[PDB]
Amino acid sequence: WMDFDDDIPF
Amino acid sequence: RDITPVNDETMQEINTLLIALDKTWDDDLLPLCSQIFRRDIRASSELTQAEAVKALGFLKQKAAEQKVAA
Repeated sequence: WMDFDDDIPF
Repeated sequence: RDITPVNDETMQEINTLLIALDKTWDDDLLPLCSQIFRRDIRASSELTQAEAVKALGFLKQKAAEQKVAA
């Protein structure tokens, strides 16, 4: 799953 | 597990980084928290403290990694 430890764009 | 609501000090740290990143609750962070935590979160105050600490870590990574382009 996507979580806040991932390299997510913002 | 712990559903203690987000406290004011943590909220203020989050608000500070949102401003620095030129991002907002309505446009950016409330949608992402809703997706990551798989629940409808309509206001910043609805986060639990445990949720907010994870969001804060993420924002710190974003603010530390690179300059905010104009």
